[PDB]
Amino acid sequence: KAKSIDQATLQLLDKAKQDGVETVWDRKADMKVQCGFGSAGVCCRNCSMGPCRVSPVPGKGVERGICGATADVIVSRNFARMVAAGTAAHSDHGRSIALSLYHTSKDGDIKVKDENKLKEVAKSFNVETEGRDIYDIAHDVAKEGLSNYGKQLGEVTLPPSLPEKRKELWRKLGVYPRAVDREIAAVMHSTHIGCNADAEAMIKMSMRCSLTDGWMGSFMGTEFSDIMFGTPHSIDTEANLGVLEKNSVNVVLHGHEPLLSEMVVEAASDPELVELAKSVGADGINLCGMCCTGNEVSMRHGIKIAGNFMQQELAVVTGAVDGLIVDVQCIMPALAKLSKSYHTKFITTSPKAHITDSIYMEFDEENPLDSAKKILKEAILNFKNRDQSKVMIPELKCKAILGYSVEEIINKLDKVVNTQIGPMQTVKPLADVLVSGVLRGAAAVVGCNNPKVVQDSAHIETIKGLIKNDVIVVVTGCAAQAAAKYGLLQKEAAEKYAGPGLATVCKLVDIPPVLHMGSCVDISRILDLVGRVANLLGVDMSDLPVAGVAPEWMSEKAVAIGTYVVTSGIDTWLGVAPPVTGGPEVVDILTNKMEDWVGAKFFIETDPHKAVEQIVNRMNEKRKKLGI
Amino acid sequence: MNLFQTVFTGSKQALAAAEGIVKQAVDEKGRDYKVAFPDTAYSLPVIFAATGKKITNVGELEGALDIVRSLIVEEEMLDKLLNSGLATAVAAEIIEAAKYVLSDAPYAEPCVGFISDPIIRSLGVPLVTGDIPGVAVILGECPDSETAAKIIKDYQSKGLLTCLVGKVIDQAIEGKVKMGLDLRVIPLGYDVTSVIHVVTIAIRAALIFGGIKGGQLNDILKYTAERVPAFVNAFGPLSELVVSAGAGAIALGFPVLTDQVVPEVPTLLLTQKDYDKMVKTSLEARNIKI
Ligand code: SF4
Repeated sequence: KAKSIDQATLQLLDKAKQDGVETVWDRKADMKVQCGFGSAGVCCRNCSMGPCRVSPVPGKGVERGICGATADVIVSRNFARMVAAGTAAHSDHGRSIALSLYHTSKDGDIKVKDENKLKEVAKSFNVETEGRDIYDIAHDVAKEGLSNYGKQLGEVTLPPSLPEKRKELWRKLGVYPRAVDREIAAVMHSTHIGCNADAEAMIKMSMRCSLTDGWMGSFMGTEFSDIMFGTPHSIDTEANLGVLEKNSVNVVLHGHEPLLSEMVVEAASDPELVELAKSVGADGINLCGMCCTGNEVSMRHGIKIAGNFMQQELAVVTGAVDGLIVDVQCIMPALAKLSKSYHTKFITTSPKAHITDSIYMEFDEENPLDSAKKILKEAILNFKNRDQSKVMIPELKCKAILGYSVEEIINKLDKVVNTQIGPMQTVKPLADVLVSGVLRGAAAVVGCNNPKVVQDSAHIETIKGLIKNDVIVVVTGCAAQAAAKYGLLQKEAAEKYAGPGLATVCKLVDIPPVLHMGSCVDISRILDLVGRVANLLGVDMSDLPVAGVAPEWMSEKAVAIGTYVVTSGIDTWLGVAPPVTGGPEVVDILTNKMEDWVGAKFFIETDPHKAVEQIVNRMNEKRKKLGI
Repeated sequence: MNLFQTVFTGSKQALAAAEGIVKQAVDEKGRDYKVAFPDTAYSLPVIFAATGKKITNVGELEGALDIVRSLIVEEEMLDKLLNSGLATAVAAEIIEAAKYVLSDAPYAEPCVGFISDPIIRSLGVPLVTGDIPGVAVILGECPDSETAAKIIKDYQSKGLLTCLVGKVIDQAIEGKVKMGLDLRVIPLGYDVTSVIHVVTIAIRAALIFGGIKGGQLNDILKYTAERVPAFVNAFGPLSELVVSAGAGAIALGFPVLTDQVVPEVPTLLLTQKDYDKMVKTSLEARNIKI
């Protein structure tokens, strides 16, 4: 099987083979046939009476663990713990953002750059704004956001875009969210030996936990990031490994937390550091981003995107990365080993993510700019250790357009609003094209890479099929970066891949057929958008012809995302089977009974063409239900 | 019934009416009997633009229903909707041709029916010059004669060439609107199919001024969209046939504005209840400068 559809990826894999270094593909091959029990989710290790493995085939072999737990119980608890872990990752990201908001000042390193956005958020949090200092407002907003994480009395605060009907449905179902850390703790408590042994209740607890990610953690992280670093607008950038410069210092930012990458971008324009880069013999400083931190700095500043998850190692294989600065999440620990074969400084900066044999330079949030300058100076000084004979940068990079926040999308939609009719600054043009049938629907393509799928193949095939079927596509994360590398994030792509209705819409609104809405936490934006459409049409989000796809997901964060997208009322297709096939009841809940609960359900489909067909059929049947 | 289904239903009704009237023409006059429009050089302009074929006898008119049949594909995609609008336009043209071959004088005053080529050439000079900054296709009935007269005279005072289809003709007559080719208020006919008589004005504008040869349908549609500043104001309740004819106008690149609640399409299908702002809304939608 081919390892990737990306030619630059293939060239660097040949180079890695020539250099005698191992990749994620090599380790996947070394793992060989993976354990069937773990793959089906019928293995349990929740107590030291175990490990227990029960048969993935009902009626045969061992039926219960030592405590008496069935295959359905073991599967449901394993799934719930994946959701809890994903929720924890996203919530910790949002908590760091809220703490940064709490420390903003007029003369400090972290300021308020979008005051209108802050005032609207303050309105959503019942924070007074009129005749008040902007930083007093910011601190009050940060306090309310922080209380969302750990309040023990009262109800949490949810964005106004969330329909009232969806909230009432959640309350009736018993999944209405509480404080984020409280829900994570509840899931961890109920999976403990001898607690919850009922699959339906376990799945409902996991949905409840995932809601605190989708609508509170990721949402607050995104909106506070907009407040502090600016709301994204349409902006040009370049993507894929070709963005590395042979004659410049190459600094690659990998990870998820945006404050460090924002401070590194600011430090790169420091005159002393630019002079130092010149003095070490480089033309300048070339900042490139990877994964979600790359998505953030690219959405807000046009920083070039070096690559997505399964390309991180290959970035080092070029031999041109002088510094690789990482914060947390989706940072392959093998990088530490791999950087030994090159001059690269692999720099960890977060106390949450220590990696053995990496260079640890703790990013100081109290003095973010000075700390970022010190880290960047280490990366620049490493340019003297470059071995130019080992350097091979593929001449493969692609132009991309991104920055499509909800605000930017609304601004673009204002173009097709007749001034004599109005209203302006709404999602009404999008609602109109969806209701009329010019657009069949909207689909979110999100998720990681996975060695189980030819890298980027499923993302590209799913996106092309959807836009060919007049389904407008919004992309986040590594899927968005796969689209960027391929060339879908271009206005020209409208006439090259889109169907007639979507091509007309793209021409009228002057947008690409695929809209890059940011990082994984920025999936909250997608929720926001859908909610607005629903609120404009007076229906629940489960009545709309919308869907989400995770063609190549790998992370627990992806599991939590799919769970809260389904719980919000949006059908979700998974291109990689989650470890639930061992529990028939869990499969039936996720793919059949969920529709009775929340009006949406999971679809497991490993063939992208079949997934596109199923998405189109499901959207059409929801349209016929809605009468459009 | 959504927009696509409404357009498909309208196109099927137009096809049924065309089949009935063609059967009547075949029964009364014979398949060798001549089929023509008064003083034109492009036979039936819509069929000539779509296929290049000139319809000369009744048998060929009966064989032209296959064009309407092949232009109706009931799949909910935008291209099929535009093709279905074009099917309605072809069916309306066939109905008008059958009217002309059945009756010696199908239209009486003030209705003018078909517009001859010399009138098109006369209007071409002020069209490109800018003395005619647009073509207002008014179809249906306004709630009052006063509002219909007000809108029509507002368009007239702005130099636009306004064409009238339906009961709006009677409302304008009650409103003391002075009509004629020099007064730029042209009543086409009381039936919806009479709107084709302004559609052929645009089509022949591509055939005469644009120089596009017959059968180059995409070139004709591009020319009408980028050169002919026409728009539709549909007043009063809209049947499926009216919506299908509006889909044809959209296929020609002409935006359709109405006072009725319809599934809106930005820049193409717009609802404007306020009759005091309909003229400005249409001028903005068609990008017309006075
Ligand atoms: S919780 Fe039950 S099934 Fe799991 S390891 Fe312990 S005894 Fe075995």
